[PDB]
Amino acid sequence: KQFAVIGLGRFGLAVCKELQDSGSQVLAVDINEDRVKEAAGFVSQAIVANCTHEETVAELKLDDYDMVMIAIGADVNASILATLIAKEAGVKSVWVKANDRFQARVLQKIGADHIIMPERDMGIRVARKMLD
Amino acid sequence: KQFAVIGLGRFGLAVCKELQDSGSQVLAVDINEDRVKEAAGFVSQAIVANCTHEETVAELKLDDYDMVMIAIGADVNASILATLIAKEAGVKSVWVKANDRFQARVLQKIGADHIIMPERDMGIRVARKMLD
Amino acid sequence: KQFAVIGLGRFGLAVCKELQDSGSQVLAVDINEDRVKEAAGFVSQAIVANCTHEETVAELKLDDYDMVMIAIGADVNASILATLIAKEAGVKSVWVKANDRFQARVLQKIGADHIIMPERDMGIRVARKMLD
Amino acid sequence: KQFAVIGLGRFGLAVCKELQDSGSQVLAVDINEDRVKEAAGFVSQAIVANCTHEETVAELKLDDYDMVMIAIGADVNASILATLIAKEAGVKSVWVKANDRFQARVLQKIGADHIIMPERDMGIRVARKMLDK
Amino acid sequence: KQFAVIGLGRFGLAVCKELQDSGSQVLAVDINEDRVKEAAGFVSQAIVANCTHEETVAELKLDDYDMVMIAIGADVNASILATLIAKEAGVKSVWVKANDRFQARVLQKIGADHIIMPERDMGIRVARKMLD
Amino acid sequence: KQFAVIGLGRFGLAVCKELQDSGSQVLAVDINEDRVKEAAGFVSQAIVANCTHEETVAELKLDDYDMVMIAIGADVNASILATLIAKEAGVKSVWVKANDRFQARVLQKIGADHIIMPERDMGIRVARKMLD
Amino acid sequence: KQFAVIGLGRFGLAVCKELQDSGSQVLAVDINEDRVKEAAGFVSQAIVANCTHEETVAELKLDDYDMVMIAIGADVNASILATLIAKEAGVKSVWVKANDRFQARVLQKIGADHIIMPERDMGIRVARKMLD
Amino acid sequence: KQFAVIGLGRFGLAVCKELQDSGSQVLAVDINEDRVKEAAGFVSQAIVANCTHEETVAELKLDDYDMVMIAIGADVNASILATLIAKEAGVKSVWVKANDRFQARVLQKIGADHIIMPERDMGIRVARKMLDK
Ligand SMILES: Nc1ncnc2c1ncn2[C@@H]1O[C@H](COP(=O)(O)OP(=O)(O)O)[C@@H](O)[C@H]1O
Ligand SMILES: Nc1ncnc2c1ncn2[C@@H]1O[C@H](COP(=O)(O)OP(=O)(O)O)[C@@H](O)[C@H]1O
Ligand SMILES: Nc1ncnc2c1ncn2[C@@H]1O[C@H](COP(=O)(O)OP(=O)(O)O)[C@@H](O)[C@H]1O
Ligand SMILES: Nc1ncnc2c1ncn2[C@@H]1O[C@H](COP(=O)(O)OP(=O)(O)O)[C@@H](O)[C@H]1O
Ligand SMILES: Nc1ncnc2c1ncn2[C@@H]1O[C@H](COP(=O)(O)OP(=O)(O)O)[C@@H](O)[C@H]1O
Ligand SMILES: Nc1ncnc2c1ncn2[C@@H]1O[C@H](COP(=O)(O)OP(=O)(O)O)[C@@H](O)[C@H]1O
Ligand SMILES: Nc1ncnc2c1ncn2[C@@H]1O[C@H](COP(=O)(O)OP(=O)(O)O)[C@@H](O)[C@H]1O
Ligand SMILES: Nc1ncnc2c1ncn2[C@@H]1O[C@H](COP(=O)(O)OP(=O)(O)O)[C@@H](O)[C@H]1O
Ligand SMILES: [Mg+2]
Ligand SMILES: [Mg+2]
Ligand SMILES: [Mg+2]
Ligand SMILES: [Mg+2]
Ligand SMILES: [Mg+2]
Ligand SMILES: [Mg+2]
Ligand SMILES: [Mg+2]
Ligand SMILES: [Mg+2]
Repeated sequence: KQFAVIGLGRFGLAVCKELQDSGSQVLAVDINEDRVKEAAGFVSQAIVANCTHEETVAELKLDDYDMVMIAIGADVNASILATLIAKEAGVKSVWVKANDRFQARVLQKIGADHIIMPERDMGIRVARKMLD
Repeated sequence: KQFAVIGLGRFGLAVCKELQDSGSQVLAVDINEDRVKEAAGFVSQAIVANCTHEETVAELKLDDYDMVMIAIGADVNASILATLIAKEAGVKSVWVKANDRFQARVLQKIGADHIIMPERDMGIRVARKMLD
Repeated sequence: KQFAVIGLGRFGLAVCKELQDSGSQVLAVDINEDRVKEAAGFVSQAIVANCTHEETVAELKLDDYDMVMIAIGADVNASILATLIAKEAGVKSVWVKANDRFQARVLQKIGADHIIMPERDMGIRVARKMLD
Repeated sequence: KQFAVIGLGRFGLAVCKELQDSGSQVLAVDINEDRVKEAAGFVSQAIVANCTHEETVAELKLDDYDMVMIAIGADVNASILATLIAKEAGVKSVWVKANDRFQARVLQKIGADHIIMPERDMGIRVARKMLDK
Repeated sequence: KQFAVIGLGRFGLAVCKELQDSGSQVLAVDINEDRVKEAAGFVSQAIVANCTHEETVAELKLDDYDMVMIAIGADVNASILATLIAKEAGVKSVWVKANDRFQARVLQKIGADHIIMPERDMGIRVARKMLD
Repeated sequence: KQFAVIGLGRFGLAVCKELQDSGSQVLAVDINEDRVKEAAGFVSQAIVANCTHEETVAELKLDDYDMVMIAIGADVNASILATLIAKEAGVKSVWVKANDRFQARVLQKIGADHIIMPERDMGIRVARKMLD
Repeated sequence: KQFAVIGLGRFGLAVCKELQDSGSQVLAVDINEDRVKEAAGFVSQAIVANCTHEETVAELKLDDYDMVMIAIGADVNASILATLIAKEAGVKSVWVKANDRFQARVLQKIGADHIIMPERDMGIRVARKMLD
Repeated sequence: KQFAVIGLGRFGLAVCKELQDSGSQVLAVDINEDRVKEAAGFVSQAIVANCTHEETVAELKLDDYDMVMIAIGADVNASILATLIAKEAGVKSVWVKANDRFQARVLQKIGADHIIMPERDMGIRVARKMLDK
């Protein structure tokens, strides 16, 4: 029912668009004000914040959210540190988007419940679409 | 049951791996010899070729393959050129991976039959997966 | 007659100077404010704008003008994007300068109405001039 | 009608293709062998040579040719040097392609009879086509 | 006194040369072979290995060593992965070199016992030397 | 005591913060205005200047300061140039940060009094620290 | 007695300084204002002008000057064009500095009386000083 | 007399040709094999080597040659490193080419014996020659 999306790039904005269209509460958070404004029309609440900051994550009651999506791709350290801070905050399920295999390995060892690699996973999906 | 995959990045090798795992015969083509070498381990046949060159595509006989997947991600110019050359060669079905919506619309004008945007499509898929 | 010329390099400023000398009112658009300044001296109206942006092109009201000339030479990606946005804007006639045969074919697929290859067309003209 | 084209670029090939179709003899010269092979099937004679080499220009006997077209654009210094050597060789009329206004100013002082600026010249022609279309 | 040093850059080789001069057993591990050859003259044992490989770290048997120094600076992700792999292997104390504050905070969160930032720490020590 | 620190990277700002915390007046000089602003909060006086410029250094009056620390790390040419200009300006004690053994020897020839290698010296220090 | 120097780079300024020491009138002219100010204290008259401008060269009566030195190095086209304009200006003796062998070929044919190639010419003398 | 010239640009190849034309044996060293091949035509021995590397310079035995000319122009870092390594090797006389006054002063501190500025010294000579003195 209630979801949080951290990082509002192309991937995260798509997650927010689908989640809200399905009829759920989505807290969209991105350090960049332009993307938060872009996603403000779609999501229930759009907040400009740095999720690498521990006190900001404490203030945003992410432990109350059923699922938290971390969609930071460019800076691997940002995604790893956001995952660590979210896990320390008490978030039970953390979904993290990873662009590289080393990042996926690190995130798996940290404790992310779901690691999403968009290029490989769509590779498999479109291969299955081509087969049938 | 014969497919051609152009570009052997994370998406292209994932489509090849899945297509060859499902029994189909894949021709992997890329300009980077390292990725052609790593794909040649499992693909039916792997070729180091430039797919933006008209005569090279004629040598590859891409018109024989029922589906041609173009997975050139970083070089949008190369992706557009490869789609144009494949369409003018006589390929019935051309699937193209596009990074952004503008490239997707240009590819729609070119004649690409299926256009895959990995980030947005994974956003939609992951949102549906988290919903239920 | 109202004309819009996008890109003010050697070809774009030559088309504007000819169009305005012939008594026509031309709009000169370029991202380089330096080149917009020379045009503003003799051009009915000169604007510093990015013509690959959909909202910017909507602001320019290019659909009012009879013909839109896109003279972006070095950046082929910008030329393709500008032609696509102009066609999507709703301009009746688009003339695009293309420095490559492949770019010309892509622009034909996009929807450009007249495509000028200055080097090849000038070569044909010079050959005809020497013959006669 | 006997012509010579030096520099088989995009501009150079366009001149070579149009000249042969009418039925005039064309000599195509380019330093790069690959471009010479491209015009080999579109000209009377295609020769790989360096046209800034003074002795080579003498061997080609460019003074026999009615018109010579120098179509070197990327290196401004070669086009200026080739123009001077062609003029010293005794060629009556030399047509030179200039990409920049600074290059065209030098070529006028050098003695080129016709300076072609494809971007500026096609800009005027295209605008006149827009006027009456 | 038995030590292990991972990464044989300028910093790592300096820790290996001081440790060997003081008379203690040092294991020098580096992915690059010629740096291993450079350090082989000093250390008791120099091994060319990849320390982001779990099985390789298991074969190296690092839990015997009193202290393990991870001195990988250029790629932050490799340093984080090696640190967490060594922690999972059962190393009692892990000392990690960090070049950035983001890397240092990530390493602090993942469980590094000592984080060394050579620029900041040497800055403090040099200022103290200047004072007296 | 008055100290001048040139270059405000990780090493230079650490020396300034340590020097100023002990009651000494520090002059912080850098070409990057962002780091000069960051240092200006706690540094007695901060100046945006190019210290390879010999006329600029005369304006800074570096001859007055007891010790001049040059902490230019990435630009080695700027490091030797600043050391040379400081020596020619009549500075009694010049401390220079060097990133390589070859740069250190050139700085010794120039006239630097103390040369600090952050990676090598901190490596020796941590090697001693683990032993004891 | 009376000389003119066009271009006040490192080479041109060196000519002006030595010419003044022998008690000769020198007209130092350069497009860049800063370089003219440097030679203002070393020449009889220092003028900021563009010597590529034909009318400007007409005003600066260079035909009265015994020798004119063109010392433009970076832009090959300016030195060639300035040399020609000086020839129509009536300058009997024109000395031109050339940095490349191809430029020295053009300058010889256009009529430069003396072509100076500082690297090649200094190469010959330094060898002679080494021999004796 | 045996000379060593490091760097085979315009200045370096001009010094080698004059030193070999005067009957002396020159060792031309450069990292660019293309320029080493050009010098190998007339110099006694030409070697492709990196002269900022201590072991490489020890292999060249530069201490044998009485004069070593370092003619690295664009890379000031390489010029300074080569001067330092040649001086440490034990070369009695090191001549270095410098582009600016700051590089020249650094090379003076390094230990270069003669420092040549091509532009400034050529300007001085051109002034003297125009003065006809
Ligand atoms: N510390 C952070 N806190 C919150 N959002 C962040 C943080 N760091 C980056 N982001 C956001 O995550 C988004 C994902 O970035 P990225 O994957 O590079 O998408 P894009 O390639 O479109 O920029 C960025 O737009 C950025 O604004
Ligand atoms: N003209 C071309 N012809 C064939 N393959 C190409 C061409 N241009 C790029 N490629 C390949 O397409 C692959 C996908 O590109 P890229 O997205 O950069 O890789 P990744 O998916 O790893 O990010 C690259 O590995 C590249 O080698
Ligand atoms: N997105 C854009 N919108 C408008 N003008 C553009 C855009 N991108 C490039 N231009 C301009 O279009 C012109 C293309 O000409 P170009 O070939 O770059 O220069 P020239 O013809 O002078 O050699 C330039 O003035 C360039 O700045
Ligand atoms: N010295 C020379 N003699 C003869 N031909 C030359 C010489 N230098 C250049 N050329 C030719 O002139 C042609 C000009 O091509 P150009 O259009 O400038 O190349 P590009 O299309 O890469 O810009 C080149 O194809 C080149 O082969
Ligand atoms: N996966 C790995 N396993 C072991 N050693 C590694 C690994 N990755 C990098 N290294 C080593 O760590 C060292 C880090 O040194 P670095 O700080 O990069 O020195 P420099 O900055 O001079 O390159 C490198 O010498 C490299 O060989
Ligand atoms: N010529 C110069 N004059 C003054 N400061 C300089 C000069 N060149 C570089 N610096 C400064 O020295 C600082 C240290 O450089 P660098 O090592 O690149 O940064 P960091 O130490 O943060 O990695 C830089 O912040 C830079 O602004
Ligand atoms: N058209 C011109 N008229 C006068 N002086 C010029 C002109 N073009 C260049 N110069 C000057 O000629 C000098 C030659 O400098 P040059 O060696 O080309 O460049 P740099 O100063 O970067 O070394 C410069 O001081 C430059 O300002
Ligand atoms: N580390 C090095 N060891 C030996 N030779 C070098 C080194 N670095 C540069 N050189 C050579 O010094 C020569 C000086 O060339 P440069 O001055 O850049 O070109 P030019 O002399 O044509 O202006 C270059 O040809 C280069 O190959
Ligand atoms: Mg994104
Ligand atoms: Mg990919
Ligand atoms: Mg143009
Ligand atoms: Mg061409
Ligand atoms: Mg290192
Ligand atoms: Mg630093
Ligand atoms: Mg200069
Ligand atoms: Mg040189």
